[PDB]
Amino acid sequence: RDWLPLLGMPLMLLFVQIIAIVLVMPMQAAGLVAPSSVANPLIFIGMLLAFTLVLLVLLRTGGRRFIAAFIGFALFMTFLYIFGALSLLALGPTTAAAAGTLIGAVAVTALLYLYPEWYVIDILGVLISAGVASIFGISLEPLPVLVLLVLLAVYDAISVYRTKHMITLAEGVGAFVMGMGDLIMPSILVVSSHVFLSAPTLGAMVGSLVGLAVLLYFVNKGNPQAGLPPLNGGAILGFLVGAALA
Amino acid sequence: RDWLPLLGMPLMLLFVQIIAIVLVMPMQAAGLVAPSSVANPLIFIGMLLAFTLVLLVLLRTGGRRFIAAFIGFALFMTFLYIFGALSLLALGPTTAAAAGTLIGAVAVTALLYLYPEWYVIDILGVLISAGVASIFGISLEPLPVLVLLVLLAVYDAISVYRTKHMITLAEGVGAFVMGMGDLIMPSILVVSSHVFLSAPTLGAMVGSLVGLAVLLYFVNKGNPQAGLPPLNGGAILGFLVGAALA
Amino acid sequence: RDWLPLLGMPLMLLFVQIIAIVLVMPMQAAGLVAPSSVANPLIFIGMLLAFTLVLLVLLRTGGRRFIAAFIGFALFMTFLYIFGALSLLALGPTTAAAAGTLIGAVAVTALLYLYPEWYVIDILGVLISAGVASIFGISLEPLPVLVLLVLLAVYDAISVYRTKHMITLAEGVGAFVMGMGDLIMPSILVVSSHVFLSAPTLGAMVGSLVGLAVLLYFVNKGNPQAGLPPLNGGAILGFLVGAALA
Amino acid sequence: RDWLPLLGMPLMLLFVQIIAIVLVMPMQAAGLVAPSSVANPLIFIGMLLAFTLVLLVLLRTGGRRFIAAFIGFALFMTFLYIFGALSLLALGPTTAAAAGTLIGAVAVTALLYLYPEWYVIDILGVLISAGVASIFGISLEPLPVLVLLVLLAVYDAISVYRTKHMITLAEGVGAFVMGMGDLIMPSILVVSSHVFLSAPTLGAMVGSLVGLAVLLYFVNKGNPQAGLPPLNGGAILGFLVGAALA
Repeated sequence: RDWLPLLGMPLMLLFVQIIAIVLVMPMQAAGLVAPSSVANPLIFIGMLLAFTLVLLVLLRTGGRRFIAAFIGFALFMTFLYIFGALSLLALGPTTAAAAGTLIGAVAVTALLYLYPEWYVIDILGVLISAGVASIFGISLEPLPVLVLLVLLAVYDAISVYRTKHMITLAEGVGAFVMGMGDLIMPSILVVSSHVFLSAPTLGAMVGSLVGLAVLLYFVNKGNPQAGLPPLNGGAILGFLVGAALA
Repeated sequence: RDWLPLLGMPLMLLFVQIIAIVLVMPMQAAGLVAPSSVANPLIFIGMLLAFTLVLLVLLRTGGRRFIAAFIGFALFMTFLYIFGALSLLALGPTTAAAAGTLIGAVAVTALLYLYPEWYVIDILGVLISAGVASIFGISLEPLPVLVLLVLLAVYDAISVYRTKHMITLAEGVGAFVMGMGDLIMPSILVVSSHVFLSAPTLGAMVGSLVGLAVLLYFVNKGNPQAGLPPLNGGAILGFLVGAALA
Repeated sequence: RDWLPLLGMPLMLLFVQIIAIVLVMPMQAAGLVAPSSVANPLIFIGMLLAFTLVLLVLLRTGGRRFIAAFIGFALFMTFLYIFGALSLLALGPTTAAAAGTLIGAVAVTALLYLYPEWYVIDILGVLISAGVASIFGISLEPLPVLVLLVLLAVYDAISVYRTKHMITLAEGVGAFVMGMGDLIMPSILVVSSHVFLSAPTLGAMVGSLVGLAVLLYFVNKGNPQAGLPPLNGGAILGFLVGAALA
Repeated sequence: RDWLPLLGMPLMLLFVQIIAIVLVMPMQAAGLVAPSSVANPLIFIGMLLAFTLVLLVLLRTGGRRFIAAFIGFALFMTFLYIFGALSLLALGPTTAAAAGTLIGAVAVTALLYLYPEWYVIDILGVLISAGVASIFGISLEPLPVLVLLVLLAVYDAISVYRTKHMITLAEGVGAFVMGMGDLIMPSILVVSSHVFLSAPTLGAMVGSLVGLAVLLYFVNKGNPQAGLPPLNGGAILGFLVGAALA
């Protein structure tokens, strides 16, 4: 039957979760985190609005190749860190591993910059996203992850309903970032729980997959929905489900 | 005379003053304030100037929702500290207390964003406004509040007169910020006094009621007036009278 | 003959200098300065680029009254320090002195802002300008001042010449800030020499007045010249003239 | 015959390299560097991206002369450091030397600002370029220079190819900065080798002349090329041969 269309996307879910664990391991090799305080999520969001405010003021100060530059900087660094925990844990601190990541990251970013085959893009998106998922997963525990997840899920539902209101009223009464970004979102808990086949939060993984099933059903009808809340709600569901076992 | 129209505003005056005294109470529970020096107003002038400068560059980074984002943030934090101290007085440091604040705050801001009954707003404004009123009122003593108040009174009469003259000459010779904001102002002295039935600065409360009496009379006639000076001039009046008594 | 018109500039020269010495006095009551280092002039120029970049990004982030607001702050600070040293020297350490200053500065700025008679302006300009003049005069010694004056006389002469050429080429081959400001300029050497009727660098004052004799001679003619260099040149002249006595 | 045209560029290569070396010797006299670590390139890249971001936020904040200002700043400081170290070696810290630098730098930037003869500019450009060349060159050793240079050549090739494609697709399918800057590029490695007639990495210099040979050939044919890669590739070539030598 109809498999391939728009179903490699949850495949990217399972994947990013996976790659986030397999990256959980090599990642403690360089410190990271940041304390399982619940103020930690707030630090997150403060710095996130900061990050966005920054990205936007780059754009409005763009930037003929300079935008493409700055984001190249950010890239090459981030890839250097991926391959960093990867190789530099694997082959260890050796000269070989360090060249391995340097050359590794130069290679990759230069590829993605040179017009790939752009299903490639789905993969590097998977890599990176898993990366981020796993670090903020190693930064602190569920209880905060839970607060953050409920938090963002309600923000999404709020703004979605809001612009929707702007749509109904307007009569008479590149997106990939937000994508893989909110793909990471509820899998920070799939990591920060295993970081707390595997754990009982295989349940969180599948509960999250079901959250996506729900979403991808709601949206594939005319007039869309929130987005996060089915995902965070569902991942929190499947996870707190992974609690009856242990 | 006439009641409910534009007398719910002084309703909001006595209110926010009241709520600001009742908030005098729980607030020392997390410290706050701030030194009874008069050097506070000019640094204050500094920091409000910074804050407005900030709010504005937020706007210029709009930001279809990023505006609403950052300001929603600032708002919700402030609500969480409201319900926070609320909790740390009632149940005190308990886990339950902190959650009480979460749910409280979520309730409040998520409500306020989802288009309520918007007599709600005058109220939420009363809440927040009472928040700031009560803090800076708990922040240090009368005399500084007094000077700061004279200072601001002169800035308003200045700018208002400035632009008014600018209208008469030009022939040939969102507002709730400044609003509930100016509703807050003379309640700090009402607070910073009970902080210094209650204080003899119940008189400042009634004096504030006389300031609004004057303002809401004159402004309610064609061709407006200064604004602040009737309010602070009058509240400081009633206050220093309530100093002349006891 | 024609004396009084457009000869008030050297008059305010003599004036701003005089008031600058009378202001040399009260100022140590609150410190200021900043070591006679030859690196300090650059601290100055950097921080002026700071002040201007600030001033410009304020303007283009303007600013309904917010411009007039912010410059109201900066102004009022400056006035409170003027009357601060004035009174706190005059009335001495007393509380009374401090009030002398608030009452003073509020009075003054409220005035200048409420459409005075704006011959006021030349005087407040004399005050303020003299103030800044003496503060930085108290910041460090001659030798650095000498170099600094040469430098600014050159920025003036270069940019003047540059845009002049841009005028000869362009055919076929608020100013009050730079005013009272560059009026302050050559009098910082008249102060920091008074620290190295009175001193023998009265000569720098009249010699500088003669630099202006040159200047105000040229201005009233078609096709200008530099500006600073006749003044700083003339003041350094009068100063190294004032070297033979002491 | 065709001498002076587009063959003065390799002469300026040899020159900037030479002046970078003859200045290499005296330069360790005030510290410099920044540890032959490879984290140096990545932080660096950060700092150039930052510096440009800053320079730009100047530019759109022009600033009729404020632009010209800040860049005048950078200029005269840097010339004062050139003639600065120049003097602090010879007569040493004495007044004669430091005055020599000031006056020197005065001469130079004041000249270079007043519309020169602009073969002058190739010369002062050679000066400055040799300066920066020798500093980051004395800043630490090769292997980092190796990594950094590989990085820069690849980014250059990336953006050139990118916008080239961007040119072929739009059918139907002030410049001296990047100049003397990447003229410096392969001469830091020519320097970080004397900091490591002369060395056997005199070869890197002719390898660089071969890189420029290649480049001034390709580009001087209709439809240009990358730029860095011939230069860095070739200088690294001649250099690594001078490693096979010893």
